[PDB]
Amino acid sequence: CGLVASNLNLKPGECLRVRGEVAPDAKSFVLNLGKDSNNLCLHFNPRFNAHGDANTIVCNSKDGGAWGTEQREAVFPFQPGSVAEVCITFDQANLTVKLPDGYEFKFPNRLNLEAINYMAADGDFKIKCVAFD
Amino acid sequence: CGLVASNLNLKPGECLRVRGEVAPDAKSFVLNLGKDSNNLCLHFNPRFNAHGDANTIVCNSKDGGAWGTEQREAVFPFQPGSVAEVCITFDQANLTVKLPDGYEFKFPNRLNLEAINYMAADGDFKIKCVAFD
Ligand SMILES: CCCO[C@@H]1O[C@H](CO)[C@@H](O[C@@H]2O[C@H](CO)[C@H](O)[C@H](OCc3cn(Cc4cccc(C#CCN)c4)nn3)[C@H]2O)[C@H](O)[C@H]1NC(C)=O
Ligand SMILES: CCCO[C@@H]1O[C@H](CO)[C@@H](O[C@@H]2O[C@H](CO)[C@H](O)[C@H](OCc3cn(Cc4cccc(C#CCN)c4)nn3)[C@H]2O)[C@H](O)[C@H]1NC(C)=O
Repeated sequence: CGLVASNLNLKPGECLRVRGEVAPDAKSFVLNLGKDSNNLCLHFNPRFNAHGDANTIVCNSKDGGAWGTEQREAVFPFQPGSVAEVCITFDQANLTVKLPDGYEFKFPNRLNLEAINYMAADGDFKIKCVAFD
Repeated sequence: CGLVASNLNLKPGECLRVRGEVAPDAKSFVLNLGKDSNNLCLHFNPRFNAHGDANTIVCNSKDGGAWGTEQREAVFPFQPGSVAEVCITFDQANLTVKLPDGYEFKFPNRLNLEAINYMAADGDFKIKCVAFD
């Protein structure tokens, strides 16, 4: 299990940046953002080869323990064995996820959080740097 | 109150780099490192004006909830209302803390930790970036 951070106090409009190494044999990794492990405004899960999925980003929310409706993106700007940076902001409507290779997408903000206080990383991504603008 | 991180998986010789903002009205800040919140190999407490100390770094350990004996350092390269970087590494014998302006000091590794998994900030220092070398 990877880096867990709490008390982040990330306010709307502020940018969370995470840079890490994707393993040469990576199958998937996860970056969870929210209030705590049961309350995630973003579960961000690039799947290189996991759960039957190939090169697909899976996103979801979790509210009071309950997973929301999953959504898949259609661009996969990650490569095993390379460094990748992810930048996330939010407002009350949406989280904006900025990825490598110019790609950006929005994910609806389905929870009611004043700030993002919790990050957790897991899977085949070694975190090298985290910046809170 | 400040950032709390766990599962850092810092190993001997690896560098933990923490950059942050020293508050304009700064009186004291803390970085705690260790196994968990009850087992600290380093409580790093620059005191601008706090607990009877002026411009003094106080260091301590905490072992199973019990504070150790404080050590007072000889240098103070911090200023209120500035950005500062601290770099920490450790080995079997000591932690090495590198400070602004080319200062450094050693603090004994009293707990004989082989890994640092926990970091917490408090006080008048706002963490802006954390990096792992
Ligand atoms: C048409 C029916 C199909 O329905 C399927 O139903 C599954 C749930 O039963 C979904 O799967 C869940 O989907 C959820 C979001 O919605 C979540 O991703 C969740 O995982 C949580 C989780 C697990 N982990 C641990 C971890 C993770 C990755 C690496 C490692 C490692 C390693 C070595 N270093 C460890 N962290 N978070 C996942 O299991 C499938 O998507 C879904 N497929 C679809 C809908 O087409
Ligand atoms: C004078 C005679 C008596 O002797 C004093 O006795 C005190 C208590 O035992 C020692 O002080 C304790 O020293 C310990 C290390 O040994 C620890 O630093 C501990 O603080 C734990 C702590 C508290 N926080 C929270 C936090 C952090 C920074 C900012 C704020 C704020 C604010 C807005 N008001 C809050 N994080 N860690 C400290 O209280 C003094 O050194 C000592 N002085 C001496 C012996 O000469």
